[PDB]
Amino acid sequence: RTEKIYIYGASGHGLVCEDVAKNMGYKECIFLDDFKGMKFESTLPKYDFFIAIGNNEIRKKIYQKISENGFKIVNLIHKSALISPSAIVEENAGILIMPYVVINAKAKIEKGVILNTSSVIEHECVIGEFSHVSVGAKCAGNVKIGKNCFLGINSCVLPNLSLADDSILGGGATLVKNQDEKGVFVGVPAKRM
Amino acid sequence: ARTEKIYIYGASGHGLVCEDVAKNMGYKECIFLDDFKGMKFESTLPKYDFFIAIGNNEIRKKIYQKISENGFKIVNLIHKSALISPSAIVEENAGILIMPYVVINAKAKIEKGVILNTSSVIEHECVIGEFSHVSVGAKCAGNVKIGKNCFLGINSCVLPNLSLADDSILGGGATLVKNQDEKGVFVGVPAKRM
Amino acid sequence: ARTEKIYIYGASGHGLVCEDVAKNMGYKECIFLDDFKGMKFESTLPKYDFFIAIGNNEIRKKIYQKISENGFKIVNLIHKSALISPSAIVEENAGILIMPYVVINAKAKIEKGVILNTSSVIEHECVIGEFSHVSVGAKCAGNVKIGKNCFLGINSCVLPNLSLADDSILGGGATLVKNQDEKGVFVGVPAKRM
Ligand SMILES: CC(=O)SCCNC(=O)CCNC(=O)[C@@H](O)C(C)(C)COP(=O)(O)OP(=O)(O)OC[C@@H]1O[C@@H](n2cnc3c(N)ncnc32)[C@H](O)[C@@H]1OP(=O)(O)O
Ligand SMILES: CC(=O)SCCNC(=O)CCNC(=O)[C@@H](O)C(C)(C)COP(=O)(O)OP(=O)(O)OC[C@@H]1O[C@@H](n2cnc3c(N)ncnc32)[C@H](O)[C@@H]1OP(=O)(O)O
Ligand SMILES: CC(=O)SCCNC(=O)CCNC(=O)[C@H](O)C(C)(C)COP(=O)(O)OP(=O)(O)OC[C@H]1O[C@@H](n2cnc3c(N)ncnc32)[C@H](O)[C@@H]1OP(=O)(O)O
Repeated sequence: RTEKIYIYGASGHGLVCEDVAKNMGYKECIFLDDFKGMKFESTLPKYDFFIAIGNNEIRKKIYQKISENGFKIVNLIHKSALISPSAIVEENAGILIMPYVVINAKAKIEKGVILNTSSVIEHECVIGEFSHVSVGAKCAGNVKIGKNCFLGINSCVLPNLSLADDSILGGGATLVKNQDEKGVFVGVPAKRM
Repeated sequence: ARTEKIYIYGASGHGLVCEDVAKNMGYKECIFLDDFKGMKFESTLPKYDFFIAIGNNEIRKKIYQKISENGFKIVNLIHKSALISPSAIVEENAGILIMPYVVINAKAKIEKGVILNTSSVIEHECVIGEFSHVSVGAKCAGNVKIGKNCFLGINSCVLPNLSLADDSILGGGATLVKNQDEKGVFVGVPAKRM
Repeated sequence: ARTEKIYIYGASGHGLVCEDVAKNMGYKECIFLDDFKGMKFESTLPKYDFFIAIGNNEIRKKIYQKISENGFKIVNLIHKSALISPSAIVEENAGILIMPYVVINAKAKIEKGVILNTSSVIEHECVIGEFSHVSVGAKCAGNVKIGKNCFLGINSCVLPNLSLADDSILGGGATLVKNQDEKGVFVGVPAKRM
């Protein structure tokens, strides 16, 4: 790791990422935000980089842009996250792992994923690239979450289920059936909106 | 700074868990006070640190007031496993309970007399109003405003940018998806006025 | 005479997570057993500690009985990050699984063969009946009595002072708000008999 880190995103999401970065031992966070702070330039000095954008589509776009412009996009992983030695977390892939997250045996976390505070990824899950597993959201064993999915605060998915790319599981929702097409699912049990 | 002994007002279940937190913090001895079930509070007691171990928000506030008005220091009991952002604000010596594995993120503010129960989460920029109770596993998303004397039940949650009126109850397992500026009892997914 | 090896009965996903707990506790070698050629339980297996990593409550109980009756020790696998009150009672050498970041508060009792899965919470004074399974993130409020062989689904919860009949299922995401002394399957917020 370098001593400094760029945090793209001047917002509460950025601040939380900065806290994780400090936890990992980064000495200084340099914020950039083209809307809300200091504008990025492709001629900035090369330090470790992180994309603290909550929106999955925007995060992917900026990830591609920054990754093209030469920067290494590290993972920010809080020291209190518990990760099985047999779990797979893509290295240097802009993944955020917040405090008290647990990732169990043989689960796979793809690039650009957010695992937010106290979320749980059970054994043998696959969490697709640029997905956001929100605060307290829990995936049971063998759950496959598609690319760019959003699992809302305190939501959950029962074992052996799949959620299609680009889907939203609402805050508090309990998914009890496979979903092979994109949707927005809310309620206990979760149903299409 | 902390005294060797602490008086815990509340000889109950809530009292037992507070005692565990106090021991976690390093207190050597906990002395229970309870006006109905054991040793009585008296204004003449030595000035040891105090805590109000009463779950009921209204009663906790009444007792907090009585104790503080008698010149006793009501400390915070904060489990060592709680993770608190350096930019979060937790009111000092304000009878706040922070249970194990609680997380409080950047710029969140926790006011006097609040309970943050086991494994609750207070996300960035929240304000948790005085004498509120955020129950076990209850989670507030970013920029949530919880009113004074509110009660968020077990495993409940509030979506981002929302406000809950003073003196409201969010039921166990409830998911608040809309602002509520009129107090009430809200239950279900999504949370509806009862 | 160093204790290094453990048999884990159940070569499944549940087996893998049990192995990670055992290795967290400092076991060096995990020997999986299951009903497949070359790895079956046998009466004359060399004696090492056992654990039964079977999620199904009824089968777990049956295998527990068999291994126990062969004079073997069925240990508890308890992750070091679990927080257990000094006044809580967890039955010793009783095949109990306690996963990462579980909290068990003052005076709660955990009976033999129980599973407390990742990030579950057992509040003060609960009684969790033998061979019950409290799933990932499921939370029992204070003084809750869970019957034998119960299953509390992912992110379910039970409100304070409630009792759940032996052999019941609380569905994933369900919030139990009333006593159930007749067994059944209870789903939704609030939980209703299926
Ligand atoms: C910082 C972190 O990472 S943690 C928190 C992160 N964020 C979240 O969890 C937010 C997740 N988003 C949501 O839950 C949802 O509001 C969404 C995406 C399901 C729906 O969004 P929108 O379509 O904008 O819904 P909107 O607020 O306009 O409400 C339409 C409604 O559907 C209902 N509804 C909205 N969200 C939910 C929900 N989570 N559960 C149940 N019902 C819901 C509303 O009650 C309203 O119903 P009505 O027609 O009776 O008025
Ligand atoms: C130690 C800790 O911090 S963790 C645990 C802390 N404590 C809690 O979480 C308890 C929170 N309390 C509750 O959720 C609720 O029972 C309250 C406050 C919303 C309502 O309490 P009461 O008014 O006494 O409700 P009561 O039990 O009489 O039930 C009336 C009911 O509304 C329903 N109901 C009660 N609570 C809920 C709930 N949380 N969600 C959905 N429905 C509910 C009941 O099923 C019954 O409906 P019915 O008319 O169909 O029979
Ligand atoms: C590793 C861990 O320990 S974490 C994961 C642990 N495992 C779990 O949490 C699984 C818990 N199991 C469940 O919740 C269940 O689905 C049960 C036991 C409630 C029901 O199981 P089944 O009877 O097989 O339900 P099935 O999937 O056939 O669905 C029957 C229906 O009830 C509904 N349903 C199923 N589960 C639930 C639930 N948890 N909440 C609300 N409704 C539900 C379905 O939507 C369907 O309704 P429909 O008639 O409109 O189609």
